[PDB]
Amino acid sequence: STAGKVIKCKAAVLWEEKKPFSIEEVEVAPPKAHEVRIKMVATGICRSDDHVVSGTLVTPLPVIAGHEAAGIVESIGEGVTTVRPGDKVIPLFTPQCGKCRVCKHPEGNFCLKNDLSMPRGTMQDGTSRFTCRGKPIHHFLGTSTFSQYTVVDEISVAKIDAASPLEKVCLIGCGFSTGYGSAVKVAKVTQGSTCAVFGLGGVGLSVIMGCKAAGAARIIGVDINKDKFAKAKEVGATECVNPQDYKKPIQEVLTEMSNGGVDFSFEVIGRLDTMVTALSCCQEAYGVSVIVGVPPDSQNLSMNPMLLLSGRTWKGAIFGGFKSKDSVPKLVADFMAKKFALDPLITHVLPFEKINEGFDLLRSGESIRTILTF
Amino acid sequence: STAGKVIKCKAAVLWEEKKPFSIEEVEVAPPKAHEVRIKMVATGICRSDDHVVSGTLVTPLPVIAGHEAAGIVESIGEGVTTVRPGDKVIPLFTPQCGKCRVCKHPEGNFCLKNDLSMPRGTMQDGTSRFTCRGKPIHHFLGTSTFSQYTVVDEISVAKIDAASPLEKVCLIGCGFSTGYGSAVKVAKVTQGSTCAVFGLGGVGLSVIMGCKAAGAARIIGVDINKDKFAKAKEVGATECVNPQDYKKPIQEVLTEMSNGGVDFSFEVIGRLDTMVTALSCCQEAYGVSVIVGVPPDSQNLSMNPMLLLSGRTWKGAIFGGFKSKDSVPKLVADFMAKKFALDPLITHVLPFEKINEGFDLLRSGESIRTILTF
Ligand SMILES: [Zn+2]
Ligand SMILES: [Zn+2]
Ligand SMILES: [Zn+2]
Ligand SMILES: [Zn+2]
Repeated sequence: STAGKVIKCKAAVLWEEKKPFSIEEVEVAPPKAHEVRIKMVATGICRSDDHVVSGTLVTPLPVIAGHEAAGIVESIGEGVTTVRPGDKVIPLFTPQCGKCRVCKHPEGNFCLKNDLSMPRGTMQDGTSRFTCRGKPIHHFLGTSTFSQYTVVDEISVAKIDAASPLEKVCLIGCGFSTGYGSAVKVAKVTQGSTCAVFGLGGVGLSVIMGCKAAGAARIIGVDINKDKFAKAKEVGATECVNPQDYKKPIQEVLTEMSNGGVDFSFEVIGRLDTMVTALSCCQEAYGVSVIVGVPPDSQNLSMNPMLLLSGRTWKGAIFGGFKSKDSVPKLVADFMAKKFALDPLITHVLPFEKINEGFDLLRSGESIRTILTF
Repeated sequence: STAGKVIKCKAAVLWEEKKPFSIEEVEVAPPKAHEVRIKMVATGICRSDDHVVSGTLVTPLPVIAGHEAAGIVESIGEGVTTVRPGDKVIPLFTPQCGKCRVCKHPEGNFCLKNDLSMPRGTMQDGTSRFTCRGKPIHHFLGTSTFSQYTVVDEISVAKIDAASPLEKVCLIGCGFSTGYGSAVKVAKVTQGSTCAVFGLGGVGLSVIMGCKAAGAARIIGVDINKDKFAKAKEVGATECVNPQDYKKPIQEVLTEMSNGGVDFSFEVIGRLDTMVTALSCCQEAYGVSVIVGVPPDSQNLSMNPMLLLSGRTWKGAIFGGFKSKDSVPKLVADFMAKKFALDPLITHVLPFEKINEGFDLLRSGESIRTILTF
């Protein structure tokens, strides 16, 4: 029906930095070899999408952003074996080629085919599948989910359970997996341990979820906005701390609370000060601190290497350390097995055409997560 | 014969910062409960001992320094079970009490009974076993090995193989274990991996030894002094790099050499610049960088947390991450089993009374290691 031909549909185009998204009629070309064309069903609004708007995540413009989504396969290009028309799917902003030294490494997941390190804003073949009135439009992280239809490389898509609620599991595309994996995969939280989570937005709640899944005995949420405490406790926080409530530095408060430091700490916020606070507040001999995000325009931080010499470990990761094509279907199956809940993370749902209102919600701090529906 | 009574012997006392060691007649009290009096046989001169002299490692003065040594047990206090008179022993500057949360942790080794974090310069009981003309003299890290006789807490001494050459195995007391463990225990170097070692002094050579023991396929020594290259290759370096030979930054040279980053890097030097270089030069997705030492007066370093967000791990450790009382006898047995050589690390041997000449050798860079013999 549409296979093999151009699809005319709507997409949200960002023509220039620091502008609202423009809803436009675009033409989406059919998939070439080893490409997959997908009809979007739902897409989440992530901070990283806002970083494109601000000019802080530098990627070629004009662009179709969006990287956290789920949809249904409309058609497949020549030689595609891992998905078929009609399959439910989640685009992978961190690809899993299976061939490169990172994909072949037991602990690596940042596949060398990614479009994040040096963004080209294209398909793997160096071209674009999008045009708006004959003007080419860039891809974003090989996903481009702010469109009714997108085309992705086979290495950037994963087949998921056909019974999945796509309006919920789209979170596995970025925010949930990123926080959850940071606990379960990167830190490797252990049973009965004490965890501290700095930032109680959607990613921080996902870290709490992971700490709970791993059986942490204490999970201390830290945030200056006390209206985030209720949800943090719902999803597994055992106590919450507001640093503004105190006369002493937060790392001291946490060190005293945990009888000499936490087992695992997580910095979600992206703030250089809490990155060092989170490191300092873990036990000096065996503590592990994980950086879950860094704003793309971050300056250097200043820290004393003596924090590490005692035996601390400091690490970061993309996409929760998950090998993406392997892990996403497993995470969906975990959701389908009722291992964890996704509803507490969803605070707003809007039709796709209201994408700008959704970004206002993001920017004001009012939403944990907004899902856009097609 | 001497058991139960004061021993008059010689020791090297540091009366004040920035002075030569003074050879003095001291009185060494007999061991109280759970203490061990040891006749020294050999002691190494370590950079950390020099840091006491400079005032950069702050510990109470006057003091008997020295922490890297081997000797024979002269007598034991009440209730001592782990050593007996006549046993060969190595004092442990990082104690292993066996009871604290760190000693009970599978990956911790910086026992909470250490005298490093907040030095008191005493025995565990808050007193000193040393006097010089009735003036009390401080202990150092619960060891104080720059004396013909010392008294240590039972938790700070390990029994070793009775056939051990003490003039060699004293290196297991600090320098060798610190570098070797950093590779084998902290980094956990894997077979066929590529390693980069920044600094080719005694500790760096020990890291190379560990990388070799673990079966690294490539071990790249990095140092601006090219006269250290010969020994680095003898002990396992596959190539050596002098950053002064290059027009481009060293991390780029290493990244290009290792086809996109090393598996493991080690900063030995203690320099804030190479700490960040060593981190940067490991593979961005799965690289591990280990800080093996930090000068005790180090200022803050400046680094971009984006280095970690891709998947790097940064860690440090004391005493090579070894639980000390467990590991030291195993390391001696490994030496007695001819698993590794210690001779390449020993460049100078002097009688104890020539301790000041040995520190001149250390300060000039002329020695890899000097051993002082009694
Ligand atoms: Zn790959
Ligand atoms: Zn995202
Ligand atoms: Zn202990
Ligand atoms: Zn030492």
